[PDB]
Amino acid sequence: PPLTLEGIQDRVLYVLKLYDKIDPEKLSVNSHFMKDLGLDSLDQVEIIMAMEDEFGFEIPDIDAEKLMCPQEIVDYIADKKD
Amino acid sequence: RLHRRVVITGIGLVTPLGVGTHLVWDRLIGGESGIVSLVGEEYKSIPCSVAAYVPRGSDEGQFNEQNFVSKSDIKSMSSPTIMAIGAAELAMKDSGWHPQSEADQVATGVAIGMGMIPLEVVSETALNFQTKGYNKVSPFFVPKILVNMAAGQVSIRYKLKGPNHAVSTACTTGAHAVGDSFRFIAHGDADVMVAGGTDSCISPLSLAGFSRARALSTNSDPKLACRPFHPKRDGFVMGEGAAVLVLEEYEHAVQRRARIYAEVLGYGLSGDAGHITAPDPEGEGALRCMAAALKDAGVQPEEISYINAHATSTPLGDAAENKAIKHLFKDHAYALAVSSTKGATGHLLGAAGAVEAAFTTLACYYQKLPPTLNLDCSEPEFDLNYVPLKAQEWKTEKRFIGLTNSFGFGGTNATLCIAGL
Amino acid sequence: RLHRRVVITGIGLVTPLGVGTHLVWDRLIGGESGIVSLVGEEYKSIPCSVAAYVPRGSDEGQFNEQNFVSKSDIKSMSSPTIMAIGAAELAMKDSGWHPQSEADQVATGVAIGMGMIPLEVVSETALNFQTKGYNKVSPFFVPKILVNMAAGQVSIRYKLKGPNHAVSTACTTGAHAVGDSFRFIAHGDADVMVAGGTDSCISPLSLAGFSRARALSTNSDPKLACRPFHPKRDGFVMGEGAAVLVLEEYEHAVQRRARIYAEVLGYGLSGDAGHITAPDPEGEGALRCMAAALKDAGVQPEEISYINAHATSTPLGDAAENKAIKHLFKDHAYALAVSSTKGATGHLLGAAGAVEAAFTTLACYYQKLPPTLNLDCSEPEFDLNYVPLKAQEWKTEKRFIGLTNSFGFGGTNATLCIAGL
Ligand SMILES: *[C@@H](CCCCC)CC(=O)NCCNC(=O)CCNC(=O)[C@H](O)C(C)(C)COP(*)(=O)O
Repeated sequence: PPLTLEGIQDRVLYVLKLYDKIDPEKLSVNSHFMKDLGLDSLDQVEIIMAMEDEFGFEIPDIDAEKLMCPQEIVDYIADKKD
Repeated sequence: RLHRRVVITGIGLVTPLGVGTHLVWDRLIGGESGIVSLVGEEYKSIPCSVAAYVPRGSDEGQFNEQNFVSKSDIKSMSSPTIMAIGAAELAMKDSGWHPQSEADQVATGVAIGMGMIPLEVVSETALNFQTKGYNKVSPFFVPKILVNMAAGQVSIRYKLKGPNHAVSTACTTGAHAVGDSFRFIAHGDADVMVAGGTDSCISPLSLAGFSRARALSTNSDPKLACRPFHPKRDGFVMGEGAAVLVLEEYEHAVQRRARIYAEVLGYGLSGDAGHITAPDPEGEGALRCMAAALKDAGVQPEEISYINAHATSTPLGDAAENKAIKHLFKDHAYALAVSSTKGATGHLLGAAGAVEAAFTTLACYYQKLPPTLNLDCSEPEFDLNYVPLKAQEWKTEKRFIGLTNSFGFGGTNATLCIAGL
Repeated sequence: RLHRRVVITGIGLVTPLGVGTHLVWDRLIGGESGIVSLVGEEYKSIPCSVAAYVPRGSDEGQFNEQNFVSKSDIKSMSSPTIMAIGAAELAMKDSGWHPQSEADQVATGVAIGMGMIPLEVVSETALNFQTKGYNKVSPFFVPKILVNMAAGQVSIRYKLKGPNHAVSTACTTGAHAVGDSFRFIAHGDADVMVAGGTDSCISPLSLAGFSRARALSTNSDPKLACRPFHPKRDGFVMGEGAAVLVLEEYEHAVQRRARIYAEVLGYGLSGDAGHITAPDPEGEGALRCMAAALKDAGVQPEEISYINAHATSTPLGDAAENKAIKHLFKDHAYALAVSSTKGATGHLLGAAGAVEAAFTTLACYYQKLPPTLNLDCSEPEFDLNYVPLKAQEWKTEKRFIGLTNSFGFGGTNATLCIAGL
């Protein structure tokens, strides 16, 4: 079996909690990056680069512009498995 | 005569529409564009695939470096420097000002900026230093990466020994060059200023850098990629070019029997001071800048009839500018025209503000408004006259007054107020 | 129309002499220097072997990035930007100006330039893009090479919504930043301007570039390498730093009970139009811009009593400046004092003009003149008072008025006229 979703979700959160600009106690799974956490586009680009390393594949820019919350990253990540 | 009047007497254009004042204007009015597909092996990795290049060659309206700079100079100077010298030669020829007397040379200054250094020269020299040693670095290396080298060469070549002022404000360089020149002439420091901007930094590395910042169209179709005010706008398209304006004190121009295009009335600047990336969605900064220009010019919002908008086909950018226009002009917003020429030329970075000053100037001389290209479809929020698709005549019987806006990264805003005589 | 007076109310210094207004001045007057030996394998194979660095650490007078910027910010932005934020924090704290009201924020602008982009970030990103591809390129790449990022960051942190004006003119950046700010305030565009320069581009590649252009002292000994006006001067020493000045309209400063250092009287600019690197051998250009500054200030040459010279320890450069001073000031050249502080700080490039504006300001405030270091003797052509070796008290029978000069590549000249109250 390749991946769990409870498990790719632990990794998205792991990574976000590593990111210095996110404050760990505001970071929920559905918190918007810009609206709640107060990031900007350039910061979000850094987040998807960190995701690219963590799961070892390339996310195209078109698809990365969409991912505005952790939950949304999980679902896109999940597309490879079931 | 503490605050004189200032007019524009000369325009020099090297753009992706081609070269020369008449020609570039005609193609602009006719709805032409210089946006093309990227045609390189090294461009495939990057999600941008379009840009606007100056056409090179010896046909009419094509840029021929040889007509402006010697074969030795081409090697020692960057692409943007050469374009600036060319645009300046054309601008002064268009002005008829060739100062030979000492009095005229000290009364003539230069203000030509470059928005960005060409990254490729830095990277190639860096690699050459790493692998071939110290003795392989060119001595022309540092001169080729300095921002004021354009102004330097113009100053030497045409004997301009008045105020020298290179400004580098990234996307607002050209606007600052013209506004500051206006102020210097109005203040008494110079009688003539040769002012504008240049940028030629289309390369894999810079497109990569801008793509990474989410700045550029990913749209593959060169015809559609740049569409200010349109619903599917997805980033700007990088262009290259230079534009130079000869500014001149009114009485000085009259006495020498110069052809005057337009009068510079005002200059305004502000900063958003919110976030470095996004504009203020309400456009409070753009509003304040425009208002400051109007105050400088001693004009009420109801006298403005045209606006060359900074709109670069960005979602948040075009919406902010639009909001600012509506809040400042109120009911008079529906009486004026607004157009972005960026669909034709692309975003010329450092030169953007000088080329659009040129276009607003010519819009004054003739009463002809260049179209916003590709604007086939429009959202309800954008309900003004954006001169969609086709140019419009604008024969007000009253005096024709335009604004041209330049917004840059960091939240810096600039506005020039330009008027038919 | 009107003319409002402009004063300096805040100074922020990040220099090779250390950090903080009192401390840096005390070291400067005491004859200290920040010029040190280059150390490292990456600097072998370069003819130059000295430089002047900002001392880093946690002791008093050392620069600590962490006291000014957050940990997130440190990775995001360049070394010059961080120094500029530092100098600006210190300058505004020294000014006591914290705009809270909207009206005070729109009254307050920024003008902080950068002389040159740091070549190392370009080379490292370039190699990273070649090796590892587009997806490994930082999105902060383009922000880190833009000149107005400093101004942007300051503007955001202190809520400065007035005129924003970054400029990059290589070695004259700091002077233009202060002069233009003066003009903006005098004209009514702002009540307060935070102005200055930053440069931190000491790197193997840039030292290589300057060495190759024959620009740098090859002398191996940091104690002797930089010697303005001296017979054995052989090139300048590259330094790093930032300086920020808070400028302010006179009545605004008085009414808010600010401590005023000095008054800005005048600004002049000129072009040599001789040649690119070579200064005008007679100093025609330097003379014209000094005279332009005096005219702007409504002051006769005989009222000037001190000059902070641009002299950077070059053969032709120091001689040109010296000639211009003798021709402009005539007999009164022997009554005034001239000093170059470049022996102490090295050549701070973009920041050179802002730091020397600070020093001229403090000279007025303390009626004390900093020494030209290493000037153990002098040739007959150099027969003025260059304040050799030791500080001198400034004594004059009227108002204390100084000039500070900044000359840049391409023959751009700037002069500021500064006076005690
Ligand atoms: C010129 C310098 C080049 C840009 C450096 C990256 C600046 C310029 O053209 N000024 C701004 C005019 N456009 C705007 O107002 C930009 C609007 N911002 C955007 O939509 C950008 O594409 C983003 C930075 C991606 C928005 O960021 P996130 O969505 O917050």
